[PDB]
Amino acid sequence: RVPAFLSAAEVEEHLRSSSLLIPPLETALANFSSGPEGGVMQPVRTVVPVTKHRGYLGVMPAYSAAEDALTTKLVTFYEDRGITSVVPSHQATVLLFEPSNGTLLAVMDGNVITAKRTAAVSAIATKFLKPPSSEVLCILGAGVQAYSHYEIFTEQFSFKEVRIWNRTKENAEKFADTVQGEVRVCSSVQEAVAGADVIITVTLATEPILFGEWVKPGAHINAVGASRPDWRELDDELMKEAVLYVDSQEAALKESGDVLLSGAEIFAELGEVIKGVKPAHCEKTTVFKSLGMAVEDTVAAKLIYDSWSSG
Amino acid sequence: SRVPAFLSAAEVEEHLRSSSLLIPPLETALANFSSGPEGGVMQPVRTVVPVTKHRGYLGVMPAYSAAEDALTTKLVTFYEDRGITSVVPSHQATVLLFEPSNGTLLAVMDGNVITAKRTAAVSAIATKFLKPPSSEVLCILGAGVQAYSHYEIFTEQFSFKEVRIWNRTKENAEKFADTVQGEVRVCSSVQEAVAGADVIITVTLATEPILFGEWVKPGAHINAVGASRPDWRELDDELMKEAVLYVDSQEAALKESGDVLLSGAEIFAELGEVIKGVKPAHCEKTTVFKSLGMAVEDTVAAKLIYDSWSSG
Ligand SMILES: NC(=O)C1=CN([C@@H]2O[C@H](COP(=O)(O)OP(=O)(O)OC[C@H]3O[C@@H](n4cnc5c(N)ncnc54)[C@@H](OP(=O)(O)O)[C@@H]3O)[C@@H](O)[C@H]2O)C=CC1
Ligand SMILES: NC(=O)C1=CN([C@@H]2O[C@H](COP(=O)(O)OP(=O)(O)OC[C@H]3O[C@@H](n4cnc5c(N)ncnc54)[C@@H](OP(=O)(O)O)[C@@H]3O)[C@H](O)[C@@H]2O)C=CC1
Repeated sequence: RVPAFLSAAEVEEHLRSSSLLIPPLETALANFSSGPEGGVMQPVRTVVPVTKHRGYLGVMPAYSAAEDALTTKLVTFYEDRGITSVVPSHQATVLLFEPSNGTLLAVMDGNVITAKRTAAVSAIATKFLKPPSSEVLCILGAGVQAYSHYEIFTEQFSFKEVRIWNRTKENAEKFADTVQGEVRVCSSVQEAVAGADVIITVTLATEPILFGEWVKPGAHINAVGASRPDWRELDDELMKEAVLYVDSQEAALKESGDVLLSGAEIFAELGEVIKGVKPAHCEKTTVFKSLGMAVEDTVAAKLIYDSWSSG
Repeated sequence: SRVPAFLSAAEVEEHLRSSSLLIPPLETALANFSSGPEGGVMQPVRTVVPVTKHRGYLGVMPAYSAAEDALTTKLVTFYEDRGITSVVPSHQATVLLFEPSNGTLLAVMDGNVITAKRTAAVSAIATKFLKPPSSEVLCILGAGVQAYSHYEIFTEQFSFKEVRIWNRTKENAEKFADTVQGEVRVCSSVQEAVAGADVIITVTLATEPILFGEWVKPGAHINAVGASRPDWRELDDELMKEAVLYVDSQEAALKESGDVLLSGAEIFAELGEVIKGVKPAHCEKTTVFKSLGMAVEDTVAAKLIYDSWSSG
């Protein structure tokens, strides 16, 4: 018995659509937030800073009884060293084990899983915290997460207008050119968020790039970047003013610079909202701080492995 | 990007073969780990995911060591004992090695042999530092994977006039004595096994104390390898209370060692500290080395083998 290897291509083929991840993900998020009865054993992510290379190794193990899946995702991301750069990308790989045996069943690309699963979770949050009538969508960033998010948002919702802003203008244009559907390339984040109902922040910025003073009251913001406790994408007033929702409180309190450096108070976990124990103040300016959780990779890894296994 | 290389258990055995050769690089790693930040080792405490409905555990052990510039993560799975029903093997491990600068997963390799040898080597290091000044009788409690690896390196590293073994299941202690090279006295009770023993090795999956201080010869050195969970024990309160306690990692012991926690024993020092000389080795006193296993120990191993492998 040797572990099977699933290429990125083989994964894209058994996952195929991230909008299909929504249901199993809503379940996982709810189960994760329903404490022990939820069946998910997820310790907070551990990060190993590889300081001499300005990078980080993240390990995300999880067991979920509901679908009886035992996995662990390992990720590596290296700091932006400035605009002309040249940095190595986010890299992930997921390992799936036999829950009863402990045998390593498969090692698979985690890049597409990470792309698709993060976008799906943001979509779930948006479908819950998005305000009454919700016309304009704004995306800050133009990397892997930008595309995955755009893909599922245009599929799951209907925006009269979609905007994008990127520190490097040429990439925001490349984005608008390669994506299906029209997108307005903006030259400043304040122009991009001007009157925006839903905003998505997926950058590698360490200092605030979105200031609450530019945000339209009641807008929902998916804060996906800044997964270190000394990095920020949002301002103190945005963090101050808005009703804060996260995927995991323990994770936020350990990894979100935006939550920590601002001293904002966590209102609830997305899982709580999904199940109904916490209210969705979608009429108020909301912020969903996403850090990523092991169980989210578990449900995906599982789905894929079964699909793969079927042949 | 690169497709990760896969190293089978057999290929690991081929590129890694006398656990004795791991001793030097391991002493370095242990010293570096205990020399704080200057040591270059970034090792957060092991995280364990209990897989409750299967009575098992998933352990993740990531680490970066600048000295040898290696970035790895070992993933382990072990299931509580059940007797004959126990799953087989009880421990499964796999190590992943990454390119420290780009983050690319260079290789996924069997971790079973690494775990077996790495652990035995570390216990050997502790024993070589901690053992009484006339150490003649060796006693092993247990007869599984760790018992063999420990036996192998202890016989090669040290000179005992006598070696003893005790195992809950007598038939396996006998199978052990018959399979191993060199003579071993199979004992019918732990108390008989440790009677007058200078160095003791406990490598069982017991959750309740099996070794009581009352049977221990004053000055004996004990390598406490099992009971890696914070509600498992192998040693009793008297042994834990009267002995000078040494561990591999304080943070790890205070989080995972039931023996340390349930007894409320006070950690005297880290093995890394004594290796470097910052802490004393009270080898004339009854000592206990609580081993939990550390990621960096798998790091140095994984690296050594990956280099040998990509060479020839
Ligand atoms: N410190 C570290 O770096 C590491 C520690 N370990 C630990 O070392 C231990 C042994 O590992 P390994 O040899 O691979 O596992 P094995 O499955 O090979 O263990 C076999 C041993 O378990 C013993 N045993 C099980 N239950 C009991 C019991 N309740 N009381 C008396 N003895 C019992 C004996 O079982 P039986 O009666 O059926 O023969 C047998 O000798 C475990 O605690 C393991 O987690 C492992 C790796 C590293
Ligand atoms: N919530 C979660 O589960 C997850 C959160 N994350 C987070 O999402 C983010 C984006 O990830 P991903 O898209 O995969 O990574 P990418 O490498 O694809 O990020 C590209 C983006 O980084 C932006 N960026 C980089 N540096 C700066 C800067 N300092 N300030 C302004 N923007 C900058 C833009 O760079 P440029 O101008 O050079 O094009 C570009 O839009 C964070 O980096 C982070 O890892 C990631 C995965 C999951």
